[PDB]
Amino acid sequence: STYCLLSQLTDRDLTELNECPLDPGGYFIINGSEKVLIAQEKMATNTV
DNA sequence: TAACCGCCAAGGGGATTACTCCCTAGTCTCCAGGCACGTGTTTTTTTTTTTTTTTTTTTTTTTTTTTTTCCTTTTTTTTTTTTTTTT
Repeated sequence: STYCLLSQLTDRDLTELNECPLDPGGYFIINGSEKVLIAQEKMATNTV
């Protein structure tokens, strides 16, 4: 994301920190567990 | 302008007297509708059982198998020990 430490880093900088340059991210780390948030369908509010 | 009065003339019908007659007053005598008493059969009221729809409750949702993850309380009041200040 923008506010994380892996923001706009190069492949060499990600590799030196033992991170995958091909990793897209998109997940939280909660207690060492990778958690992903699923988008939920809902009705369109304020619609007749 | 004809009401009213005076004068005169004419006639029409209610009052009067008598005769008649006939319809009702009165009195028996028989009998029958008018009336006093009893009651009814429809009319209203009340129960009674059902009917019919609405509402609520309750129970249900194919089976078997294999991996992770999180949690398996928590704040809030009461108690009890400790520390500091004062005479």
